[PDB]
Amino acid sequence: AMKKFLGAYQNNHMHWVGDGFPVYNLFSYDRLGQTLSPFLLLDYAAPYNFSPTTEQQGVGSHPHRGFETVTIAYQGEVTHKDSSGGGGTIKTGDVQWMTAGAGVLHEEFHSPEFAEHGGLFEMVQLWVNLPSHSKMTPGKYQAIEAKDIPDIALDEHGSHLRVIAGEYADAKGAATTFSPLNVWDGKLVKGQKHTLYVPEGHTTLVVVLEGAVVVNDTNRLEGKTVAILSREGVEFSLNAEEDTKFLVLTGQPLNEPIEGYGPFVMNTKAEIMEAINDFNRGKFGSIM
Ligand SMILES: [Mg+2]
Ligand SMILES: [Mg+2]
Ligand SMILES: [Mn+2]
Repeated sequence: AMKKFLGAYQNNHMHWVGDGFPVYNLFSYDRLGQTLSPFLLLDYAAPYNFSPTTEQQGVGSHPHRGFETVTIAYQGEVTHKDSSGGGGTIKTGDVQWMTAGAGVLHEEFHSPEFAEHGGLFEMVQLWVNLPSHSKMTPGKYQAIEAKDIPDIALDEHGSHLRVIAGEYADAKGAATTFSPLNVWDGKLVKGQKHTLYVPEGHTTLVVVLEGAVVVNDTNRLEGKTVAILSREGVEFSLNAEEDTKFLVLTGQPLNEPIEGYGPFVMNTKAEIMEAINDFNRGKFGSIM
């Protein structure tokens, strides 16, 4: 059966994460909760011009525990570094699927190369929740280069879909996951229609970053919008009215409690108290 369109949320109000990430929060667990499971947050840095600088623009040392952060670079580049010495550089087209797990302390900022040359910066940061049993696993990185992400042509006019996680058209996602979920991104060219198939019972979010696309022939979505489709059903259609940059996020709902506070997302208030205590007492370390 067809998934039904339930509603949509458009945000045109930008806020700054540090001095390097001018983002539009498209969804948060704090407002929609379990409806988004397993997804927790989506921040979109729409194209923003940064002139050349000697400074490090971005966000300084901060902690995470209990979930994963996925950084997708569209224009410009992001360098990240943790206290454990690790980190790396996310170039245009690359993805970092970082599992914070038991904990990480890191900084995220424009790469030195991007800082030196300047230009438009565009990225998405998506937070993905972990099942309770997986939340305290050791933190780890998945640095995925643009050339390793399967890219599926949806038509003969330039529409495409990248399988960042999950599976589409027998193509396997580049990032491994702790629960069944899909993260697909791409571009739908004006005047082309596409039917997508999603697993029955999965949360299904259609994120329109830029452009205009009609869902199931009757609901038009503009840029900076997230649409929520019904969990019941396996298919929906997208028909572009303009060249559209999109994400499709689906996943098996975790059906576990969500207790969040700042950059910590756990299952209970007691676990949040432990995270606060661990961080405030300096147990996450420091970045030199
Ligand atoms: Mg096709
Ligand atoms: Mg430094
Ligand atoms: Mn972070």
